Amino acid sequence: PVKVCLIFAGGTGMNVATKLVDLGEAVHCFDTCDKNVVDVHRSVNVTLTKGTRGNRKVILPLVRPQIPALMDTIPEADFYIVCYSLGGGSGSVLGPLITGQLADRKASFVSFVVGAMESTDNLGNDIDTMKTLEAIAVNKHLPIVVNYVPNTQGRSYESINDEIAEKIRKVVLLVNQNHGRLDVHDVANWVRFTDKHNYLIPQVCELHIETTRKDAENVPEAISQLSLYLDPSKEVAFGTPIYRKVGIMKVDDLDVTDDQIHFVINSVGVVEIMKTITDSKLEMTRQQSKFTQRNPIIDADDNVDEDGMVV
Amino acid sequence: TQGRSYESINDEIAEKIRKVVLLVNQNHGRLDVHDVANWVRFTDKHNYLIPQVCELHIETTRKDAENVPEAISQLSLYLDPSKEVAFGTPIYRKVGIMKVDDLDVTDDQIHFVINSVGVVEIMKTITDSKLEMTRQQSKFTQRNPIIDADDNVDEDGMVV
Amino acid sequence: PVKVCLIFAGGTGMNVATKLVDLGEAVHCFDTCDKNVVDVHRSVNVTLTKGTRGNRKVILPLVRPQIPALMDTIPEADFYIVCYSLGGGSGSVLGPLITGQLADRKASFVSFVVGAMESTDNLGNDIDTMKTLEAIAVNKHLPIVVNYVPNTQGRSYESINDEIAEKIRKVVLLVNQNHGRLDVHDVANWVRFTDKHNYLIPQVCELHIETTRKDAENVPEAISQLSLYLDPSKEVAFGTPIYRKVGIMKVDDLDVTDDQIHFVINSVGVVEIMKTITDSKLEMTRQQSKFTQRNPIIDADDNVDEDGMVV
Ligand SMILES: Nc1nc2c(ncn2[C@@H]2O[C@H](COP(=O)(O)OP(=O)(O)O)[C@@H](O)[C@H]2O)c(=O)[nH]1
Ligand SMILES: Nc1nc2c(ncn2[C@@H]2O[C@H](COP(=O)(O)OP(=O)(O)O)[C@@H](O)[C@H]2O)c(=O)[nH]1
Ligand SMILES: [Mg+2]
Ligand SMILES: [Mg+2]
Repeated sequence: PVKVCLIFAGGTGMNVATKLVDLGEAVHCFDTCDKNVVDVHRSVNVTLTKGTRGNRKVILPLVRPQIPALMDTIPEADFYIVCYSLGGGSGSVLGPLITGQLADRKASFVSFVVGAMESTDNLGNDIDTMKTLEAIAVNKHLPIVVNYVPNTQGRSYESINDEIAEKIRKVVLLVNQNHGRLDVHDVANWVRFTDKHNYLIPQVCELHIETTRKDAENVPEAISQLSLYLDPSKEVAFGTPIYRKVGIMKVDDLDVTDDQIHFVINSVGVVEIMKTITDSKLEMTRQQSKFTQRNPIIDADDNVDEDGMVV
Repeated sequence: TQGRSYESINDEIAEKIRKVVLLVNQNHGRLDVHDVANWVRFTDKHNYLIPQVCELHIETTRKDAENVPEAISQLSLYLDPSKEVAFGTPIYRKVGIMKVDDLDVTDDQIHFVINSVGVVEIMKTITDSKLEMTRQQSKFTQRNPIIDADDNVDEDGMVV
Repeated sequence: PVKVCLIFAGGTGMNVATKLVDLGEAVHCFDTCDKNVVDVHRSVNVTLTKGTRGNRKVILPLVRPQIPALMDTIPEADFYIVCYSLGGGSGSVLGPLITGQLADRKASFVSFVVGAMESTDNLGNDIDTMKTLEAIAVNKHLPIVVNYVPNTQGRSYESINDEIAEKIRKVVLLVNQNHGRLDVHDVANWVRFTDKHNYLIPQVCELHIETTRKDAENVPEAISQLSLYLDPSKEVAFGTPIYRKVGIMKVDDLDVTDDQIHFVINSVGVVEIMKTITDSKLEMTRQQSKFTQRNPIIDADDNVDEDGMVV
């Protein structure tokens, strides 16, 4: 198995992938067409589904039978990262289907998902995709751990994509197997926390990636925590998580970007996130909903034929 | 404590202060200035103990005083010397006999018990309480800026 | 320093000032002409800018170099109150410039600002002036705390001005330094809350001035709270603000108008306010926008000369 396999789906996933092409063979991209394929993608894996050239209900029956074929192109790995938009038609279908397959592999993985906010279609898709991940968490009895990134009004997709790529790199660093005290089994039991803590409920959880003790301590109701420290003198057993582990980073590890990084999983935060999306959409729809069309310009007097022709 | 007036709390504190003023009024049988000093400065003679923040508990029954956990140093005042009972397990213990003509004598017995294995919880309650409150106020999410890179903003932030 | 200095700008500010002339020397008025100067103003300070006899972009370059001169006429004070319309050309420029200068003094102050609603010009100005205050909050790293008063349809400017003057008096009372338990430093740390709470973001905040516990508790996401009580038995530590202080008013204080007054600062309320203005203007513009001029009454046949003369 490789150390980590990175999986990207849909346009948003393709776009984020462009920022991670230096990871090469470890990167696997999937989409239903080539609208988002650019030259830099030659450096990574790209697979497009057949017969599929925004509506998830339409895309699902077309792509479902192809999933096994997609999975054969994804090597066995010690950890996976999955990335896509919750709000489109392709990423939000391919992403969760592949995620279900990773759960069947008994894999350790996290996802980076975008809350798209443009339209009621985006918002509806966001809701259905979050519900999808919840259903998968239940059906596979496994936490589905996601770093949720909302497209906040006024912020460029470029900016958001940059932030996501930088977080993905921290996870790639986390799982690089080069830290003192930190095992592949330690990582597995961090993210698959219900395996050994059977009294906990598998569900959609959030991943919070923080670079200070203060920010990490402020994650509410933390369930499972992993901390990396460059200066082992700064290690402090803070917070109240059920599961906690620490790794010591190496100063000659060129990928070490920060002095300490905390990866905190909780789940009592997704609620609000969803509420904000529902409330925001409601307000927007209310302004556009409150409509009142005018009366028909044609009366029962006009002679209209079967094609609606009035001659 | 939530819901209690500062007036009420202040009244309670003043009444406790008066009991300490009474304690140290130097008019009690058997009780020295040195006895008081060695009660509160207990590490002076008990060098194996650790100086740290300790709590003072001021109780008017044997039962309440006995319920102070891990008592370190204890001073008891009694008006009725027949009621003196050497209770508890403190490291240091002293008794004074109050005088019935002492007009400041408010209670029949008063126990001043010092311990330190109680401050912890107190702090925890404050940290936990604040955390919960902050969590409700923290979980915030501001909206996007109402100004875009399109607007011409000058050094004072003026948009004309 | 004086206890409080009151600053009024533009026509609306001048108009509100007329109701506060009893405060005399403490009142300082500024405008670009004398259209709003009346006899009662003799009782207060009035300064008119030079060479300036509705368009903020036009007024700004004229008045900017004069600000230092205006500031020299404003005494050092322990607290300031600033008042102007967001929707005109003069108040909405002088007001924020002076506000910026007060921030440079490291001053404690609040503003009373009017949301003007007559026209798309008013509404555009309202938006740009709110954005101005936000930019100032950021640039000076200080909350810019305003009591926002919209000119609601059908309500007289007289009525609105009366309400503003009565609120200003409550703030004058608040900062009169005659209350038990309440310091000048307490007031400063209430309104300049980011000074000691560095994890908070300086931005435009609203000031809510309420005379019941119930109304004050209903301010959403309260940040910083100051309560005055005449009956100290009624003091209740309600709400969830980050900062809270109480003062006890004196029954022989002739300025004591109410039994309890709560001054609550939040910021998750300005949004809606702005939305209402944008939505309202949009609807109005839509009705006036949907226009369709007629064809030119002149054809390429007419002999038109350089001055457009057809002889
Ligand atoms: N953060 C981010 N959001 C995007 C990007 N592209 C599109 N979006 C948002 O995500 C939604 C789904 O787009 P996309 O991922 O291309 O859809 P899909 O190809 O059907 O999976 C769009 O409607 C946008 O709101 C991107 O590059 N970054
Ligand atoms: N509440 C209130 N609003 C006013 C008053 N006078 C004008 N307005 C509104 O505020 C806008 C700006 O007027 P004004 O303050 O005189 O403009 P400025 O002198 O250029 O600052 C007007 O277009 C009106 O909509 C007033 O006395 N009270
Ligand atoms: Mg697409
Ligand atoms: Mg004017």
